[PDB]
This record gives sequence, structure tokens and C-alpha cells, in this order.
Amino acid sequence: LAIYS
Amino acid sequence: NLYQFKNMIQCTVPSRSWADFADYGCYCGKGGSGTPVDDLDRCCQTHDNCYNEAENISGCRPYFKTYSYECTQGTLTCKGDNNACAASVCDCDRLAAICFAGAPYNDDNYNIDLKARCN
Repeated sequence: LAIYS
Repeated sequence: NLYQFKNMIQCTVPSRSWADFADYGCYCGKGGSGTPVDDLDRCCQTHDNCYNEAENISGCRPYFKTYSYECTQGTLTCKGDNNACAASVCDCDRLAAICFAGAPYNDDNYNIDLKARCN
């Protein structure tokens, strides 16, 4: 569910 | 979008899980702010800046924008059917991925204390 950049 | 950035990373840097880059240095993954701890953090810093410029294009959201690209036989390509925004985003991510493939990886710089070294 979550980010790198 | 990030799902695609994810897939980009996975095709230029096979041997390394993409997660390895989601929380690194001061700019990879987490917010940013401060001097990049290193080259791999610099790749990300430049990647964060790219997104901010793209944000200038109205209705352009770097994270949710779905662009057109393809990765085959070791080649990452941003397609022609992208509007200004998608094209920009695509190229940001693309440049980043290629940057990732060429930078060293320091484990000491993975998940460092943001608050005391960069928030």
C-alpha cells in the first residue's frame, strides 16, 4: 500500500 | 504512477526488491529536506524535485497519474501517446530508475532517523 518517491 | 514507478524499478534493477528504495537516505521514499546522504539519495532528491516541477502543470498529480510506458529486453521507454503531464512524470520516474541502476547501495543509509537527520 505504500510509497517510494 | 507509483505502481508503474514500482514496475520500472523492478525492470532496471532485478536483483534488488523495490522496497529497498522506499525508505532510504533523506529523499528516497520518505519526505525529503536536507543534504542527500549519498548518490542514491541524490537520485531520489532529483526525483523529488522533478515531481514538484510536474506539479506546476495544472491537474497533474505525480503519484496518481497513469502514463504510458514499456520495459522490454532491458529497455525502459516512455511512449508517445502521453500528454504533457504524463510525459513529464514518466520521464521523471524513468530517469530515476536508470539513476538507481547505476548508484551504489549503502545499508547504513536505509531507514535512517529522518527527524534527527532530516524530519
